[PDB]
Amino acid sequence: KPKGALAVILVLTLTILVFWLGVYAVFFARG
Amino acid sequence: SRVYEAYPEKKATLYFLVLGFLALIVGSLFGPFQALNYGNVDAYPLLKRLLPFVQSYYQGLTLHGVLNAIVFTQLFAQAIMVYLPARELNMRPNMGLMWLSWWMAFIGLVVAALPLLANEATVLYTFYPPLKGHWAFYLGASVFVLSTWVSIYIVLDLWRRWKAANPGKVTPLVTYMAVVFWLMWFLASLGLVLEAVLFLLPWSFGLVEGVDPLVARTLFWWTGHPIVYFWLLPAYAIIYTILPKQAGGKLVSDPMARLAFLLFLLLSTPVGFHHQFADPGIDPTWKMIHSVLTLFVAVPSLMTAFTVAASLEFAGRLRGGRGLFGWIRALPWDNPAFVAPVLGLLGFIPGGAGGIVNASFTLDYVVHNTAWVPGHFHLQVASLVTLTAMGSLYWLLPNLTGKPISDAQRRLGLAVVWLWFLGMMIMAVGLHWAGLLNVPRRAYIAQVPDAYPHAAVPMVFNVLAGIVLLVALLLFIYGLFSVLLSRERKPELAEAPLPFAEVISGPEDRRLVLAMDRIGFWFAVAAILVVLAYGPTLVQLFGHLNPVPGWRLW
Amino acid sequence: VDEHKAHKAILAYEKGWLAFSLAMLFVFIALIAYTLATHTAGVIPAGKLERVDPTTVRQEGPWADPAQAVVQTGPNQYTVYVLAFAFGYQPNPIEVPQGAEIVFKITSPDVIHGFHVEGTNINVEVLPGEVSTVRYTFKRPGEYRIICNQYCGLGHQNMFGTIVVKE
Ligand code: HAS
Ligand code: HEM
Ligand SMILES: CCCCCCCC/C=C\CCCCCCCC(=O)OC[C@H](O)CO
Ligand code: CUA
Ligand SMILES: [Cu+2]
Repeated sequence: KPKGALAVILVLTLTILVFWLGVYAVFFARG
Repeated sequence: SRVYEAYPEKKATLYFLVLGFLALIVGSLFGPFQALNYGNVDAYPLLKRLLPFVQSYYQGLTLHGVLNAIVFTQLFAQAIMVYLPARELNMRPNMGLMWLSWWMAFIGLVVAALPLLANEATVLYTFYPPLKGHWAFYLGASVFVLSTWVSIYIVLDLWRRWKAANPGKVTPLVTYMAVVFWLMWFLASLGLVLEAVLFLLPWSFGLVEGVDPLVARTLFWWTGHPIVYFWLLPAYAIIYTILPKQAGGKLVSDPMARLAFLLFLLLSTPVGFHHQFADPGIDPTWKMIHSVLTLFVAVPSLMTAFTVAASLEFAGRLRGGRGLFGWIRALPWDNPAFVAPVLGLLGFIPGGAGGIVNASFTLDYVVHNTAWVPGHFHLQVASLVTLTAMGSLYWLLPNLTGKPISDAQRRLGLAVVWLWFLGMMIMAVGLHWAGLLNVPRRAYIAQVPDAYPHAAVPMVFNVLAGIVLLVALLLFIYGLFSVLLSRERKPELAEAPLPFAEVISGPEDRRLVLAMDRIGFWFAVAAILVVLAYGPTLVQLFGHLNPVPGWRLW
Repeated sequence: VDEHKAHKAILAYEKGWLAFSLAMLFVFIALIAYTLATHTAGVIPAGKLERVDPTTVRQEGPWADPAQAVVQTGPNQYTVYVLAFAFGYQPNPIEVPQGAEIVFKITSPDVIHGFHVEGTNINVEVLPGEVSTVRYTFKRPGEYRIICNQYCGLGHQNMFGTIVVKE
């Protein structure tokens, strides 16, 4: 089972989420 | 040698690559000065002494964007996506068309360059009307880009000849990638060609009095999104079909590689309103539709992340790496051809994350036209695409020249690639963070030193990046000229095969590949999506043209 | 074979990853659709083509007298006619009441400018010959800086304006 590949797509997923939810919050704070 | 008589495509490929790298060097000279500017340090009085033709920050920025993002990227795409499919099929491209394409690119570049250098086209690489450049700029740019239509013909020719000599067989993987790449580029290129031919050329010659800036921008961004996938896909071709062998492994899936490239054919062009979320006169409904389609263009790269990581893990295991992270240590970190694209892929994670924010319609109002955007795109083109190009010098240059890489040149290459990656990562922090503090892009901010006090900490990151990348560029220049001007030659390096990776196959794979090999059908679907995505808005805009006079404000 | 088992195990996980990927993007589309149904969506430019002649906008019409640029158009609504030009904004300052809906109608007599109000989601391109219409309600009184964030020529980095929001 490709544990290593899964670790990479876990790090990608968290990066996308921190970026997207961070700016979603900023959008409401400035709205 | 007798090598260029048997394989004349090697000499033409080299001419593309070297013209590309020379453009990268001259464009990149301005980078560190721009980073020092985003650090509140004005080094332009020093630059003007070195290069007295430089009149302004904005003229340097025009040269930076045009030479790095338009010239170097196109010449690299023309070199890789003609030469690799030629070598996979072991067939000679039409060498008349191949030399013609090079001469077009060379003449267009010289003609565009003259007004840029003389301060007659300080309009930046987007050249948004009604800022009115010299006619030679638009003519040169037009001839430069049209070079690629000859490149499309050359590869459709190679593919046609191959299928004729091999009826019933599926397209080989690299040739498949290049065919869908060049057909996507044909559709993509029409926005800018229509903008140049209908508006910019007649306007700059004095034949029409004005241009409609909203129609001009709409046509520009038809080409302006898919041009960044045009930059990206030659690096993806190398990462899929060559990197796995260099890592000591195999491509884990041919069909998953083909699917990603097919999705780019379908989804790369019909999305350009993600550059126009802040434009008046375009229906929000169409913005929401382009937004949704933009999130779908991310899927092939989400897929690429898994297929490539799985391929590198496989290579790590084969080489005795054990555990969650031992496969990483087992990879050839001593080989600059391996390291460069892998560091590029690491920076592409935050790079892609910023792209998905940018795509999400209302979230774009937070970051639009701030330092965020240059932060995002330096991770994509200035790091992954550029590092993958720099890595190619270690396997591709010997294959074209018979010039070997000494162990010392290898060691220098590792230093260059690490410093380049680290500099881009440091600059990304400074620009993303300055962007969220509302610092604008495209601004000589060092000339208003009191305007952005809240950004003092991110500005330290920009100075540091400025210095690191100045050192990386100087080492890159020393190293490139070392390889080119070295007198030692070994001809049978030039006769060796390219390091194409093997593929793991499955029972599944043949059914999926035949479905994907219906390229006439898939191209038709891609063309209809462009018509549906753009047609209604362009009918509305062309019905209500409001041309306005041109201005020179430099 | 070892390799045959890897192809199978890799594709198995890859199919879950793709399902999770699509699910995530669909959730992002739902969260964007939400923002379009709230007051925060007023910062999206009107999709209407409102054509003007950039050569007469300083001579005739609602942009010709900046001192009469703020107009009550509703019971808690003001319309502001803003000119973005090389290299400034008129009126300067823009004076509006806290808590009212402000309809900004922005045009340029020359080249493309940006209209970015520091501390808000107001971030709109201003094209000559076209009117950019956006809506916003200021919650806090004070001074908000307007930044030109589109390259408009050599004066770009000094092109600033002021909005004053009165209690
Ligand atoms: C090559 C160049 C570029 C690529 C690729 C690119 C990708 C995206 N971009 Fe972008 N971009 C935008 C959205 C996207 C989206 C949704 C993607 C997607 O295609 C991105 C998907 C990518 C991913 C989801 C990342 C996948 C991660 C991978 C593949 C890494 C895996 C790592 C591995 C395998 C390593 C493992 C190894 C070990 C050793 C562990 C938007 C809006 O939607 C704007 C306008 C914003 C504004 O307001 O102006 C924009 C603006 C730009 C501009 C500026 C234009 C200008 O001058 O005004 C440029 C030049 C640019 C370039 C590029 N951009 N972009
Ligand atoms: C030493 C390397 C580099 C450094 C330090 C650097 C730095 C910068 C900075 C700070 C900006 C933003 C300036 C502004 O908005 O006013 C910029 C703009 C840009 N850079 Fe780079 N850069 C480098 C290399 C590259 C490369 C390799 C590419 C593409 C292959 C590239 C493409 C761009 C583009 C397209 C722009 C935007 C131009 C525009 O807004 O009109 N850069 N660069
Ligand atoms: C396997 C489990 C299956 C279950 C799947 C569930 C996933 C749903 C995700 C997101 C919900 C969207 C929430 C929409 C509500 C938005 C509220 C909001 O953001 O409000 C903040 C702001 O203050 C307002 O003005
Ligand atoms: Cu107005 Cu920049
Ligand atoms: Cu785009």
